[PDB]
Amino acid sequence: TNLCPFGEVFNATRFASVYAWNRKRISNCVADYSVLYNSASFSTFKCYGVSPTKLNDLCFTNVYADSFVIRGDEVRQIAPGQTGKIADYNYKLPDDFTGCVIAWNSNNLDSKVGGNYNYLYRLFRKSNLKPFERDISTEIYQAGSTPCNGVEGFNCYFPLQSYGFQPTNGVGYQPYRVVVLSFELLHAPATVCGPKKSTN
Amino acid sequence: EVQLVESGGGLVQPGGSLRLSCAASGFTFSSYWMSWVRQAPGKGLEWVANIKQDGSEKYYVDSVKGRFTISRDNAKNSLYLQMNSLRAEDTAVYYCTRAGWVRGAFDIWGQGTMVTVSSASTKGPSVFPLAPSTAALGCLVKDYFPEPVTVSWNSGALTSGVHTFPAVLQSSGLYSLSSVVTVPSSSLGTQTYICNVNHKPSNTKVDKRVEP
Amino acid sequence: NFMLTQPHSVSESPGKTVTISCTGSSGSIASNYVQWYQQRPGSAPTTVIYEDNQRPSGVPDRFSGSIDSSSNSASLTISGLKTEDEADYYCQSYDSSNLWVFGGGTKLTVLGQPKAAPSVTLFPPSSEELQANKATLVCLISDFYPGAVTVAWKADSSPVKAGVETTTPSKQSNNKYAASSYLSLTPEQWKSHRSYSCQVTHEGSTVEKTVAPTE
Ligand SMILES: *[C@@H]1O[C@H](CO)[C@@H](O[C@@H]2O[C@H](CO)[C@@H](O)[C@H](O)[C@H]2NC(C)=O)[C@H](O)[C@H]1NC(C)=O
Repeated sequence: TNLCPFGEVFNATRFASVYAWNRKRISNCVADYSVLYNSASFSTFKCYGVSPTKLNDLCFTNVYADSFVIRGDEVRQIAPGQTGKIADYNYKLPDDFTGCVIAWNSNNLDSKVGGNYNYLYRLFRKSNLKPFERDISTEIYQAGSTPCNGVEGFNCYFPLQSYGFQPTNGVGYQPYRVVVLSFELLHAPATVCGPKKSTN
Repeated sequence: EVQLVESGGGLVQPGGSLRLSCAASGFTFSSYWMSWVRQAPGKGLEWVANIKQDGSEKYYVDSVKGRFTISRDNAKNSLYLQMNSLRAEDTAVYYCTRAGWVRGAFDIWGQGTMVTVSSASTKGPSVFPLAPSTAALGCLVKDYFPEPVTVSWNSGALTSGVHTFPAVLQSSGLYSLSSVVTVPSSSLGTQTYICNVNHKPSNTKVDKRVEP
Repeated sequence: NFMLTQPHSVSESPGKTVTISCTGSSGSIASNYVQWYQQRPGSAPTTVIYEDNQRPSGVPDRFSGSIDSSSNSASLTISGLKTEDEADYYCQSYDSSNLWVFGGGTKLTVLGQPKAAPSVTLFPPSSEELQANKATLVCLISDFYPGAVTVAWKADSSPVKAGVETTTPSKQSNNKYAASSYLSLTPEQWKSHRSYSCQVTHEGSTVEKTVAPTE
C-alpha cells in the first residue's frame, strides 16, 4: 500500500469532454482525503452513500476517478436521479450510486477569447445512457426518415455540439471541471484504504 | 463526551478591544475546524470566523474583516477571537463551534458568552403620560439605562389592568418601555391613576399622574 | 451574494406533521450539504439534520431532511410532532463565493391553544413630550398565539423607513404573546401628516390602528 494519485486527477492539465468522459482506476494505495474535504475551494462537493468523515476508517477494492468538463449550470445533473442533456446523453449516475461528486469553476483555464471549442457534449441519443454507459458515437443523428450517410443538412444532425467558453460568459455558462469518485465493494482483497494502514 | 466553554465576554464601549476564548474538552481538538458563530439578541444566527484544524488558513465574514482575528492553540485545546475596534453591530452572543471538515456540520455548540457594545452610561428615565382615548391609559418610561426598571400603579394599590410591556433597546443604546392599565370608561374622572417608576440602578424614583 | 431564505413562522397541531422550507437565492442549493439546527428559546442550537438528510445519534425518527431537486430548496419535515419540538429552526450550508450561510430561522409553534389575532392599541405623542421637542408613537400589541408578528408603519398611508423600534414577542401569563412597537419622530412631522398607521401582520391577517394629531 502507497499513496493514491489524487494530485493528478484533480491537479491535472487537460480534461476530457463530457461525452468522452475520462476515467482512472485507483488501486494499490492508501489514499489521503485531507486535501479533498479540507479543500473548501470547490463549488459542488457532495457524497452519496458515505460521509467524507468516515472514509479514512474505510478501505475499498477499487476507486474510479471519472473526470470531465461541463458548463457549471449543468453540474446539478451529476448526481443520482437528476436528469437533463448531460445525465441522459452524456453521463448518467446510477440510482444506487455510492461515491462522491466534486466540481470546481475553471473558466480561468478552459475559457479562451472567441470560445474554447475543445469541449463538446452530446445532443441526440436514441438511448438514455445506462448508468455509467458511454456514447462516444460520431454517427450523424438521423433526425428524419431519409438516412444521412454523411454530411449534415435537414434530417441530418452532427450528434455533438460545442461549448463557447468565453471569459465573459455567465456564471452558469462557464466551464467547470468535475471528478466523480466511485467506490467498489467486492469480496476480494482490498488495495485502497484511508489512514487505516494498521491493516495490511 | 464533548463540551466547549467560552469566556472573556462582557461590556465595552465602541472602538474598544475584547478577547473571547473557548475551552475545548472532549475530542481530538487537533482534528476539527473551529468556528465562531454569533447571534444578535432576538435576531438569527450569523457565522463569524473559522480557523483550520492546523491553524494554516483562517476565514471571516466581511463584516469583521480587518478587526476580528481568529486564533487557535491545539496544544492547549483552546480557540480565541481577538475583537479589536469593536462596533455596536457586533453586539451578540458568541458561540464556539466544532466542524470536522469544511462543508457544514457545526456539530456542537457551547453555551456562549455575551458581548455588549454600548457607550451609554447609567441614566434615569423620563416619564410621560398616555391619556386614555372601555379605554386604557398608561405611562411611558423613556430613555433609561440598565435594565431593570420597576413600575407600580397607584403606589402599589392598583393591579387590575396593569400590563407592563418589555422595553426596547433604542438605537441610542438607551432602553424604553411603557405600562398601561385598562380601566372602566366610567372610572376616568374620579380615580387618580398615578404611575410609580423606580430605577434602582440610578435610584431615581419618578411618580407621574395620568389624566384624560 | 448567496442568501438562504426561510419562512417566519409555521404552526401545526400536536400529532400532525409540518414542513419547513429553505430556498436559495442567487446561488444553488443541492450543490452543497444542508444542515438544520434546532434552537429552543434561551438555549444553544443542536443539530437535528446534517448532510441534507442524516439525523445525528439520538435525534428521533420524526425529523427528516429532504433536498428538493426542482425548486432549489431543502425542507425539514417533523412528522408526528411533539410539544417539545417548539423551537427556532435555522438552515445552514456552504458556498464557494459566500462562506457558511444561515437561514433566517423559522419559529415552529406547536399549537397548544387556538390561534388568536392580536389586540393593538396605539397612543399618540403626549402633550408633555411635544412640549419637550420630541415625539414618540406607542403601539402596544397583545394576546396573540402563535408567537410572531410583523410591524409596519405608514406615514399618511405611505412607507415609514427609519425611526421604528420594535420588541421581540414575549410570553404573557396566559401563554399568549405580546410585544410593543415605538415610532420615533419630531414635532413638525407629527402635525404635518393627516394620520399615522400601525400595521401588525399575524398569521396572514393584518390589524391596523391610526391616530390624527390635531385636537
Ligand atoms: C494541488 O492543488 C492544491 C490547490 O492549490 C494545492 O494545495 C495548496 O498547497 C499550497 C502549498 O504548496 C498551499 O499554500 C495552498 O494553500 C493550498 N491550497 C489550498 C486551497 O489549500 C496542493 O498542494 C496541490 N498538490 C500538489 C501535489 O502540488
